[PDB]
Amino acid sequence: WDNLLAVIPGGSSTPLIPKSVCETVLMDFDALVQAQTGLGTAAVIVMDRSTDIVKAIARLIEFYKHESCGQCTPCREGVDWMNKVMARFVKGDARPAEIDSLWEISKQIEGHTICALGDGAAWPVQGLIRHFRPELEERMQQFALQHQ
Amino acid sequence: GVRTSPTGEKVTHTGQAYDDGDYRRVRFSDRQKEVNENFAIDLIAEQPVSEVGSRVISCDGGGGALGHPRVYINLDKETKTGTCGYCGLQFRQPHH
Amino acid sequence: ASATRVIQLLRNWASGRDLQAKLQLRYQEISKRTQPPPKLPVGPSHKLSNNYYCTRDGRREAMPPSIVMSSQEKKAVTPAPPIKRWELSKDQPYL
Amino acid sequence: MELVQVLRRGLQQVSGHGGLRGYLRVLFRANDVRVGTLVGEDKYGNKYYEDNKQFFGRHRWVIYTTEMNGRDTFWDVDGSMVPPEWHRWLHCMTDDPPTTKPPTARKYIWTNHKFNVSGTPQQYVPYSTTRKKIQEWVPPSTPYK
Ligand code: SF4
Ligand SMILES: [Zn+2]
Repeated sequence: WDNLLAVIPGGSSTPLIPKSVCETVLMDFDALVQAQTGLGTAAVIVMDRSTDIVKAIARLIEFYKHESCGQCTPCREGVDWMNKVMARFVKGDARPAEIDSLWEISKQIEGHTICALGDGAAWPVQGLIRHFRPELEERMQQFALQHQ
Repeated sequence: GVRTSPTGEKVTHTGQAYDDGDYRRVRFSDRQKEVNENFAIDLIAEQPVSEVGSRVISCDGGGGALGHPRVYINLDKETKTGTCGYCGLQFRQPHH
Repeated sequence: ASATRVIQLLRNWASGRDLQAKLQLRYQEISKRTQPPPKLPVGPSHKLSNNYYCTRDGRREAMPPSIVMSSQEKKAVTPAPPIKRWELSKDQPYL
Repeated sequence: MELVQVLRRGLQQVSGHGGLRGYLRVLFRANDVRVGTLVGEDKYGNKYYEDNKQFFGRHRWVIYTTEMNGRDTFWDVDGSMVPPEWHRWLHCMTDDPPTTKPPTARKYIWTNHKFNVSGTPQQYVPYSTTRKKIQEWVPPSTPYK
Protein backbone atom coordinates (compact mmCIF):
# COMPACT_ATOMS: atom_id res chain seq x y z
CA TRP A 1 0.00 0.00 0.00
CA ASP A 2 2.94 2.37 0.52
CA ASN A 3 3.79 2.01 -3.18
CA LEU A 4 0.37 3.36 -4.24
CA LEU A 5 0.43 6.74 -5.99
CA ALA A 6 -3.16 7.23 -7.15
CA VAL A 7 -6.49 5.46 -7.56
CA ILE A 8 -9.11 6.05 -10.25
CA PRO A 9 -12.27 4.79 -8.50
CA GLY A 10 -14.84 4.25 -11.24
CA GLY A 11 -13.25 4.59 -14.67
CA SER A 12 -11.96 7.44 -16.79
CA SER A 13 -14.99 9.64 -16.08
CA THR A 14 -14.40 9.64 -12.33
CA PRO A 15 -11.54 11.93 -11.23
CA LEU A 16 -8.52 10.28 -9.64
CA ILE A 17 -7.82 10.37 -5.91
CA PRO A 18 -4.46 10.34 -4.06
CA LYS A 19 -3.21 7.66 -1.69
CA SER A 20 -3.78 9.81 1.40
CA VAL A 21 -7.50 9.86 0.62
CA CYS A 22 -7.37 6.22 -0.53
CA GLU A 23 -6.34 5.22 3.00
CA THR A 24 -9.95 5.45 4.27
CA VAL A 25 -12.66 5.81 1.61
CA LEU A 26 -15.90 3.82 1.46
CA MET A 27 -16.95 2.66 -2.01
CA ASP A 28 -20.48 4.06 -2.11
CA PHE A 29 -21.63 6.88 -4.36
CA ASP A 30 -21.96 9.47 -1.59
CA ALA A 31 -18.62 8.66 0.08
CA LEU A 32 -16.70 9.17 -3.16
CA VAL A 33 -18.78 12.27 -3.91
CA GLN A 34 -17.49 13.72 -0.64
CA ALA A 35 -14.04 12.68 -1.90
CA GLN A 36 -14.38 15.04 -4.91
CA THR A 37 -14.89 12.10 -7.29
CA GLY A 38 -17.55 9.59 -8.30
CA LEU A 39 -18.28 5.90 -7.98
CA GLY A 40 -19.08 5.71 -11.70
CA THR A 41 -18.76 2.09 -12.82
CA ALA A 42 -16.63 0.75 -9.93
CA ALA A 43 -13.56 0.48 -12.17
CA VAL A 44 -10.60 0.50 -9.76
CA ILE A 45 -7.46 1.66 -11.59
CA VAL A 46 -4.45 1.75 -9.26
CA MET A 47 -1.24 3.56 -10.22
CA ASP A 48 1.97 2.98 -8.27
CA ARG A 49 4.79 5.43 -7.56
CA SER A 50 6.51 4.28 -10.78
CA THR A 51 3.62 5.77 -12.80
CA ASP A 52 3.80 8.99 -14.80
CA ILE A 53 0.42 10.34 -13.69
CA VAL A 54 0.67 13.12 -16.28
CA LYS A 55 1.22 10.51 -19.00
CA ALA A 56 -1.72 8.37 -17.85
CA ILE A 57 -4.12 11.33 -17.65
CA ALA A 58 -2.92 12.54 -21.06
CA ARG A 59 -3.62 9.07 -22.45
CA LEU A 60 -7.13 9.24 -20.98
CA ILE A 61 -7.67 12.66 -22.58
CA GLU A 62 -6.40 11.21 -25.88
CA PHE A 63 -8.96 8.41 -25.54
CA TYR A 64 -11.72 10.95 -24.96
CA LYS A 65 -10.57 13.02 -27.94
CA HIS A 66 -10.60 9.90 -30.12
CA GLU A 67 -14.08 8.98 -28.84
CA SER A 68 -15.78 12.39 -29.03
CA CYS A 69 -18.64 12.29 -31.51
CA GLY A 70 -18.02 15.94 -32.43
CA GLN A 71 -21.66 17.06 -32.29
CA CYS A 72 -21.47 19.99 -29.85
CA THR A 73 -18.74 22.63 -29.83
CA PRO A 74 -17.41 22.21 -26.25
CA CYS A 75 -16.58 18.52 -26.72
CA ARG A 76 -15.53 18.72 -30.38
CA GLU A 77 -13.11 21.63 -29.94
CA GLY A 78 -12.48 21.70 -26.19
CA VAL A 79 -11.43 18.08 -25.71
CA ASP A 80 -8.92 18.26 -28.56
CA TRP A 81 -7.50 21.44 -27.03
CA MET A 82 -7.12 19.70 -23.67
CA ASN A 83 -5.40 16.82 -25.48
CA LYS A 84 -2.85 19.20 -27.00
CA VAL A 85 -2.33 20.99 -23.68
CA MET A 86 -1.78 17.71 -21.82
CA ALA A 87 0.58 16.50 -24.56
CA ARG A 88 2.66 19.62 -23.97
CA PHE A 89 2.37 19.07 -20.20
CA VAL A 90 3.78 15.53 -20.41
CA LYS A 91 6.95 16.97 -21.94
CA GLY A 92 6.71 20.06 -19.72
CA ASP A 93 6.66 22.40 -22.73
CA ALA A 94 4.57 24.97 -20.84
CA ARG A 95 4.52 27.59 -18.06
CA PRO A 96 2.66 27.71 -14.72
CA ALA A 97 -0.14 29.87 -16.17
CA GLU A 98 -1.35 27.17 -18.57
CA ILE A 99 -2.29 24.98 -15.59
CA ASP A 100 -4.91 27.55 -14.61
CA SER A 101 -5.74 27.95 -18.31
CA LEU A 102 -6.41 24.20 -18.52
CA TRP A 103 -8.57 24.40 -15.39
CA GLU A 104 -10.60 27.21 -16.96
CA ILE A 105 -10.96 25.28 -20.23
CA SER A 106 -12.14 22.20 -18.32
CA LYS A 107 -14.69 24.33 -16.47
CA GLN A 108 -15.89 25.79 -19.78
CA ILE A 109 -16.37 22.26 -21.12
CA GLU A 110 -18.29 21.21 -18.01
CA GLY A 111 -22.05 21.69 -18.04
CA HIS A 112 -22.04 22.96 -21.63
CA THR A 113 -22.18 19.73 -23.68
CA ILE A 114 -25.16 17.79 -24.98
CA CYS A 115 -24.12 14.56 -23.23
CA ALA A 116 -21.93 13.76 -20.24
CA LEU A 117 -18.84 12.82 -22.28
CA GLY A 118 -17.64 16.42 -22.05
CA ASP A 119 -17.86 16.30 -18.26
CA GLY A 120 -16.28 12.84 -18.26
CA ALA A 121 -13.32 14.26 -20.18
CA ALA A 122 -13.08 17.43 -18.07
CA TRP A 123 -13.17 15.63 -14.70
CA PRO A 124 -9.83 13.76 -15.11
CA VAL A 125 -8.10 17.06 -15.90
CA GLN A 126 -9.61 18.70 -12.82
CA GLY A 127 -8.59 15.80 -10.58
CA LEU A 128 -5.07 15.67 -12.00
CA ILE A 129 -4.58 19.41 -11.49
CA ARG A 130 -6.13 19.43 -8.01
CA HIS A 131 -3.99 16.56 -6.72
CA PHE A 132 -0.73 16.87 -8.68
CA ARG A 133 -0.16 20.54 -9.53
CA PRO A 134 3.36 20.36 -7.96
CA GLU A 135 4.23 17.45 -10.26
CA LEU A 136 3.32 19.46 -13.36
CA GLU A 137 5.17 22.50 -12.01
CA GLU A 138 8.35 20.53 -11.32
CA ARG A 139 8.27 18.74 -14.68
CA MET A 140 7.85 22.10 -16.41
CA GLN A 141 10.79 23.50 -14.43
CA GLN A 142 12.94 20.51 -15.41
CA PHE A 143 12.10 21.02 -19.08
CA ALA A 144 12.88 24.73 -18.74
CA LEU A 145 16.29 24.08 -17.19
CA GLN A 146 17.12 21.38 -19.75
CA HIS A 147 16.19 23.77 -22.58
CA GLN A 148 18.95 26.24 -21.75
CA GLY B 1 4.55 39.94 -69.18
CA VAL B 2 3.53 43.33 -70.55
CA ARG B 3 2.46 43.08 -74.20
CA THR B 4 1.26 45.50 -76.85
CA SER B 5 -2.33 45.83 -78.04
CA PRO B 6 -2.96 46.16 -81.80
CA THR B 7 -3.45 49.91 -81.36
CA GLY B 8 -0.08 50.14 -79.61
CA GLU B 9 -1.22 50.51 -76.02
CA LYS B 10 0.46 48.28 -73.45
CA VAL B 11 -1.95 46.08 -71.52
CA THR B 12 -1.67 46.12 -67.74
CA HIS B 13 -1.88 43.12 -65.42
CA THR B 14 -5.63 43.82 -65.14
CA GLY B 15 -6.05 43.40 -68.90
CA GLN B 16 -6.79 47.10 -69.44
CA ALA B 17 -6.24 48.65 -72.87
CA TYR B 18 -8.27 51.43 -74.47
CA ASP B 19 -10.09 50.49 -77.66
CA ASP B 20 -8.89 51.84 -81.00
CA GLY B 21 -12.15 53.75 -81.47
CA ASP B 22 -11.88 55.27 -77.99
CA TYR B 23 -11.25 58.99 -77.58
CA ARG B 24 -9.69 58.49 -74.14
CA ARG B 25 -6.35 57.54 -75.76
CA VAL B 26 -5.97 61.28 -76.43
CA ARG B 27 -4.74 61.59 -72.83
CA PHE B 28 -1.77 59.31 -73.52
CA SER B 29 -0.29 61.06 -76.56
CA ASP B 30 2.79 63.15 -75.72
CA ARG B 31 2.72 61.12 -72.48
CA GLN B 32 3.02 57.43 -71.58
CA LYS B 33 0.53 54.90 -70.25
CA GLU B 34 1.89 54.30 -66.75
CA VAL B 35 2.02 50.51 -66.34
CA ASN B 36 3.93 48.22 -63.99
CA GLU B 37 6.19 45.80 -65.85
CA ASN B 38 6.63 43.47 -62.86
CA PHE B 39 3.45 41.41 -63.22
CA ALA B 40 2.38 39.68 -60.02
CA ILE B 41 0.53 37.06 -62.08
CA ASP B 42 3.81 35.86 -63.59
CA LEU B 43 6.17 36.62 -60.69
CA ILE B 44 4.40 34.19 -58.36
CA ALA B 45 4.39 31.38 -60.94
CA GLU B 46 8.08 30.46 -60.98
CA GLN B 47 8.36 30.46 -57.19
CA PRO B 48 9.20 26.82 -56.35
CA VAL B 49 6.52 24.72 -54.68
CA SER B 50 7.83 23.68 -51.28
CA GLU B 51 7.82 19.94 -50.55
CA VAL B 52 6.30 20.05 -47.08
CA GLY B 53 6.48 16.72 -45.27
CA SER B 54 3.38 17.20 -43.11
CA ARG B 55 -0.36 16.95 -43.69
CA VAL B 56 -0.88 20.63 -42.86
CA ILE B 57 1.54 23.56 -42.91
CA SER B 58 1.49 27.10 -41.54
CA CYS B 59 2.40 30.07 -43.73
CA ASP B 60 3.00 33.59 -42.41
CA GLY B 61 4.55 35.07 -45.56
CA GLY B 62 8.02 35.24 -44.02
CA GLY B 63 9.29 37.73 -41.45
CA GLY B 64 6.67 37.10 -38.77
CA ALA B 65 5.08 40.49 -38.15
CA LEU B 66 6.41 41.61 -41.55
CA GLY B 67 4.31 39.01 -43.37
CA HIS B 68 0.61 38.21 -43.56
CA PRO B 69 -1.61 36.64 -40.88
CA ARG B 70 -0.52 33.06 -40.30
CA VAL B 71 -2.82 30.52 -41.94
CA TYR B 72 -2.80 26.72 -42.03
CA ILE B 73 -3.11 24.92 -45.37
CA ASN B 74 -4.28 21.30 -45.56
CA LEU B 75 -2.09 19.31 -47.97
CA ASP B 76 -4.22 16.21 -48.49
CA LYS B 77 -5.37 16.29 -52.12
CA GLU B 78 -2.62 14.73 -54.24
CA THR B 79 -4.05 16.28 -57.43
CA LYS B 80 -3.35 19.89 -56.37
CA THR B 81 -0.84 21.91 -54.35
CA GLY B 82 -2.00 23.90 -51.33
CA THR B 83 -1.62 27.61 -52.05
CA CYS B 84 -1.66 30.29 -49.36
CA GLY B 85 -4.54 32.70 -49.91
CA TYR B 86 -2.44 35.71 -48.87
CA CYS B 87 0.91 35.43 -50.68
CA GLY B 88 0.30 32.70 -53.28
CA LEU B 89 3.12 30.37 -52.22
CA GLN B 90 2.39 26.71 -52.97
CA PHE B 91 3.05 23.61 -50.88
CA ARG B 92 2.92 19.90 -51.63
CA GLN B 93 3.19 16.66 -49.66
CA PRO B 94 6.33 14.64 -50.52
CA HIS B 95 4.59 12.48 -53.15
CA HIS B 96 2.16 11.35 -50.41
CA ALA C 1 26.97 75.50 -39.78
CA SER C 2 32.23 77.52 -33.45
CA ALA C 3 32.54 81.27 -32.93
CA THR C 4 35.91 82.69 -31.94
CA ARG C 5 36.56 83.68 -28.33
CA VAL C 6 36.60 87.38 -29.21
CA ILE C 7 33.17 87.02 -30.81
CA GLN C 8 31.75 84.98 -27.92
CA LEU C 9 32.51 87.82 -25.50
CA LEU C 10 30.71 90.28 -27.79
CA ARG C 11 27.65 88.02 -28.05
CA ASN C 12 27.65 87.35 -24.30
CA TRP C 13 28.05 91.02 -23.34
CA ALA C 14 25.45 92.24 -25.83
CA SER C 15 22.98 89.76 -24.30
CA GLY C 16 24.16 89.66 -20.69
CA ARG C 17 24.13 85.86 -20.34
CA ASP C 18 26.26 82.81 -21.13
CA LEU C 19 24.91 81.84 -24.54
CA GLN C 20 27.53 79.13 -25.14
CA ALA C 21 26.17 77.05 -22.25
CA LYS C 22 22.60 77.02 -23.63
CA LEU C 23 22.50 77.28 -27.41
CA GLN C 24 19.52 76.86 -29.72
CA LEU C 25 21.54 74.71 -32.15
CA ARG C 26 21.80 70.98 -31.47
CA TYR C 27 25.36 69.78 -32.13
CA GLN C 28 25.92 66.31 -30.63
CA GLU C 29 23.80 66.02 -27.44
CA ILE C 30 20.84 64.73 -29.48
CA SER C 31 19.81 61.09 -29.32
CA LYS C 32 21.30 58.91 -32.04
CA ARG C 33 18.97 58.70 -35.04
CA THR C 34 19.47 54.90 -35.09
CA GLN C 35 18.26 53.23 -31.91
CA PRO C 36 18.23 49.67 -30.56
CA PRO C 37 15.00 47.72 -31.14
CA PRO C 38 12.43 48.12 -28.35
CA LYS C 39 10.51 45.44 -26.47
CA LEU C 40 7.12 46.89 -25.61
CA PRO C 41 5.41 45.54 -22.47
CA VAL C 42 1.95 44.02 -22.20
CA GLY C 43 -1.16 45.47 -20.60
CA PRO C 44 -2.90 44.39 -17.39
CA SER C 45 -5.19 41.95 -19.25
CA HIS C 46 -2.57 39.74 -20.95
CA LYS C 47 -3.39 36.90 -18.56
CA LEU C 48 -3.95 33.26 -19.48
CA SER C 49 -6.56 32.73 -16.74
CA ASN C 50 -9.11 34.71 -14.73
CA ASN C 51 -9.31 37.06 -17.72
CA TYR C 52 -13.01 36.87 -18.59
CA TYR C 53 -14.24 39.91 -20.51
CA CYS C 54 -17.34 40.12 -18.30
CA THR C 55 -15.21 41.59 -15.51
CA ARG C 56 -13.11 43.78 -17.82
CA ASP C 57 -16.06 45.10 -19.84
CA GLY C 58 -16.26 48.88 -19.82
CA ARG C 59 -19.04 49.63 -22.28
CA ARG C 60 -21.55 47.10 -20.92
CA GLU C 61 -21.45 48.51 -17.36
CA ALA C 62 -22.84 51.93 -18.34
CA MET C 63 -26.43 52.20 -17.13
CA PRO C 64 -28.96 54.62 -18.66
CA PRO C 65 -29.14 58.05 -16.99
CA SER C 66 -30.85 57.97 -13.61
CA ILE C 67 -33.98 60.13 -13.40
CA VAL C 68 -34.46 61.94 -10.09
CA MET C 69 -37.76 63.71 -10.85
CA SER C 70 -40.28 63.37 -13.68
CA SER C 71 -43.57 65.10 -14.46
CA GLN C 72 -45.57 61.88 -14.97
CA GLU C 73 -36.61 71.73 7.42
CA LYS C 74 -35.44 70.62 3.97
CA LYS C 75 -32.05 72.32 3.87
CA ALA C 76 -31.03 74.04 0.65
CA VAL C 77 -28.42 72.09 -1.31
CA THR C 78 -25.63 73.03 -3.72
CA PRO C 79 -24.22 71.35 -6.85
CA ALA C 80 -20.96 70.91 -4.94
CA PRO C 81 -19.24 72.33 -1.85
CA PRO C 82 -18.00 75.83 -2.70
CA ILE C 83 -14.56 76.25 -4.22
CA LYS C 84 -11.72 77.00 -1.82
CA ARG C 85 -9.68 80.14 -2.44
CA TRP C 86 -6.37 79.57 -4.19
CA GLU C 87 -3.16 80.36 -2.31
CA LEU C 88 -0.17 82.36 -3.50
CA SER C 89 2.67 80.35 -5.03
CA LYS C 90 5.46 79.98 -2.48
CA ASP C 91 7.86 79.31 -5.37
CA GLN C 92 7.42 82.81 -6.81
CA PRO C 93 4.42 84.71 -5.39
CA TYR C 94 4.79 88.02 -7.21
CA LEU C 95 6.36 88.16 -10.67
CA MET D 1 45.40 84.56 -32.69
CA GLU D 2 42.02 83.14 -33.68
CA LEU D 3 41.79 85.84 -36.36
CA VAL D 4 44.84 84.38 -38.11
CA GLN D 5 43.55 80.80 -37.91
CA VAL D 6 40.16 82.00 -39.15
CA LEU D 7 41.77 83.68 -42.15
CA ARG D 8 43.83 80.54 -42.70
CA ARG D 9 41.07 77.95 -42.82
CA GLY D 10 39.37 80.04 -45.50
CA LEU D 11 42.27 78.84 -47.63
CA GLN D 12 41.62 75.22 -46.66
CA GLN D 13 38.15 75.95 -48.02
CA VAL D 14 39.61 76.58 -51.48
CA SER D 15 42.22 73.83 -51.14
CA GLY D 16 39.71 71.09 -50.32
CA HIS D 17 37.47 71.86 -53.30
CA GLY D 18 40.10 70.94 -55.90
CA GLY D 19 41.60 74.41 -56.03
CA LEU D 20 40.07 77.70 -57.05
CA ARG D 21 38.09 76.36 -60.02
CA GLY D 22 36.33 73.75 -57.91
CA TYR D 23 35.89 76.37 -55.20
CA LEU D 24 33.82 78.60 -57.47
CA ARG D 25 32.15 75.46 -58.87
CA VAL D 26 30.74 74.49 -55.47
CA LEU D 27 30.13 78.14 -54.52
CA PHE D 28 28.03 78.80 -57.64
CA ARG D 29 26.35 75.37 -57.63
CA ALA D 30 25.70 74.37 -54.00
CA ASN D 31 26.02 77.92 -52.55
CA ASP D 32 28.37 76.60 -49.84
CA VAL D 33 32.14 76.26 -49.61
CA ARG D 34 32.31 74.08 -46.50
CA VAL D 35 34.24 70.83 -46.80
CA GLY D 36 33.36 67.43 -45.39
CA THR D 37 34.37 63.80 -45.45
CA LEU D 38 33.19 61.96 -48.56
CA VAL D 39 30.71 59.53 -47.04
CA GLY D 40 29.87 58.06 -50.43
CA GLU D 41 28.67 58.32 -53.99
CA ASP D 42 25.75 56.84 -55.92
CA LYS D 43 25.59 55.37 -59.41
CA TYR D 44 24.02 58.60 -60.73
CA GLY D 45 27.00 60.73 -59.64
CA ASN D 46 25.73 62.62 -56.59
CA LYS D 47 28.43 63.00 -53.93
CA TYR D 48 27.42 62.50 -50.32
CA TYR D 49 29.36 64.25 -47.56
CA GLU D 50 29.01 64.31 -43.79
CA ASP D 51 30.54 66.45 -41.05
CA ASN D 52 29.40 65.59 -37.53
CA LYS D 53 30.81 68.87 -36.19
CA GLN D 54 28.04 70.83 -37.94
CA PHE D 55 24.85 71.36 -35.96
CA PHE D 56 21.98 68.94 -36.44
CA GLY D 57 20.51 69.61 -39.87
CA ARG D 58 23.68 70.41 -41.81
CA HIS D 59 25.84 67.50 -40.62
CA ARG D 60 25.14 65.69 -43.91
CA TRP D 61 24.69 67.06 -47.41
CA VAL D 62 24.75 66.37 -51.15
CA ILE D 63 26.45 67.85 -54.16
CA TYR D 64 24.10 66.74 -56.92
CA THR D 65 25.39 65.11 -60.08
CA THR D 66 25.94 67.16 -63.22
CA GLU D 67 23.97 64.70 -65.38
CA MET D 68 21.15 62.27 -64.56
CA ASN D 69 18.91 60.30 -66.93
CA GLY D 70 19.53 62.43 -69.99
CA ARG D 71 19.14 65.79 -68.25
CA ASP D 72 21.69 68.51 -67.55
CA THR D 73 21.60 69.17 -63.79
CA PHE D 74 24.70 71.36 -63.55
CA TRP D 75 22.59 74.44 -62.79
CA ASP D 76 19.09 73.13 -61.97
CA VAL D 77 18.79 70.53 -59.20
CA ASP D 78 16.00 69.29 -56.95
CA GLY D 79 15.40 67.08 -53.95
CA SER D 80 14.06 64.18 -56.05
CA MET D 81 17.56 63.46 -57.39
CA VAL D 82 18.29 61.43 -54.23
CA PRO D 83 18.21 57.65 -54.80
CA PRO D 84 15.86 55.83 -52.43
CA GLU D 85 18.64 53.96 -50.62
CA TRP D 86 20.43 57.17 -49.65
CA HIS D 87 17.31 59.25 -48.95
CA ARG D 88 17.21 57.55 -45.54
CA TRP D 89 20.76 58.55 -44.64
CA LEU D 90 20.45 62.09 -46.00
CA HIS D 91 17.28 62.94 -44.06
CA CYS D 92 18.80 61.78 -40.73
CA MET D 93 16.36 58.87 -40.59
CA THR D 94 19.30 56.52 -39.93
CA ASP D 95 23.01 56.60 -39.13
CA ASP D 96 23.84 53.73 -41.52
CA PRO D 97 24.87 54.90 -45.02
CA PRO D 98 24.21 52.53 -47.93
CA THR D 99 27.98 52.03 -48.27
CA THR D 100 28.20 50.39 -44.84
CA LYS D 101 24.67 48.98 -44.54
CA PRO D 102 23.27 48.38 -48.05
CA PRO D 103 19.51 47.94 -48.38
CA THR D 104 18.18 44.47 -49.11
CA ALA D 105 17.99 43.66 -52.81
CA ARG D 106 14.95 42.28 -54.61
CA LYS D 107 13.92 41.71 -58.21
CA TYR D 108 11.05 44.21 -58.34
CA ILE D 109 13.15 47.11 -57.03
CA TRP D 110 14.09 49.59 -59.76
CA THR D 111 17.64 50.09 -61.03
CA ASN D 112 17.36 53.72 -62.20
CA HIS D 113 15.87 56.23 -59.74
CA LYS D 114 13.73 58.47 -61.93
CA PHE D 115 13.33 61.99 -60.57
CA ASN D 116 10.10 64.02 -60.54
CA VAL D 117 8.66 63.28 -63.98
CA SER D 118 6.25 66.21 -63.86
CA GLY D 119 6.48 68.55 -66.83
CA THR D 120 8.54 66.24 -69.04
CA PRO D 121 6.60 64.09 -71.56
CA GLN D 122 7.17 61.17 -69.15
CA GLN D 123 4.36 62.44 -66.91
CA TYR D 124 1.73 60.26 -65.23
CA VAL D 125 -1.78 60.34 -66.72
CA PRO D 126 -4.56 58.83 -64.57
CA TYR D 127 -6.79 56.28 -66.27
CA SER D 128 -9.27 53.57 -65.34
CA THR D 129 -7.50 50.28 -64.62
CA THR D 130 -10.68 48.17 -64.93
CA ARG D 131 -12.35 46.63 -67.96
CA LYS D 132 -15.88 47.25 -69.24
CA LYS D 133 -19.00 46.37 -67.24
CA ILE D 134 -21.91 46.39 -69.72
CA GLN D 135 -21.44 44.72 -73.09
CA GLU D 136 -23.21 45.48 -76.37
CA TRP D 137 -25.48 43.42 -78.58
CA VAL D 138 -23.16 43.42 -81.67
CA PRO D 139 -26.01 43.09 -84.18
CA PRO D 140 -25.72 40.34 -86.81
CA SER D 141 -24.44 40.95 -90.32
CA THR D 142 -26.96 39.04 -92.45
CA PRO D 143 -29.51 41.42 -94.04
CA TYR D 144 -32.16 38.72 -93.53
CA LYS D 145 -35.08 41.18 -93.59
S1 SF4 E 1 -19.91 16.03 -25.58
FE1 SF4 E 1 -21.13 14.26 -26.34
S2 SF4 E 1 -22.53 15.18 -27.88
FE2 SF4 E 1 -20.90 16.72 -27.51
S3 SF4 E 1 -19.35 16.29 -29.13
FE3 SF4 E 1 -18.70 15.11 -27.28
S4 SF4 E 1 -19.64 13.06 -27.58
FE4 SF4 E 1 -20.70 14.46 -29.03
ZN1 LIG F 1 1.40 33.12 -47.42
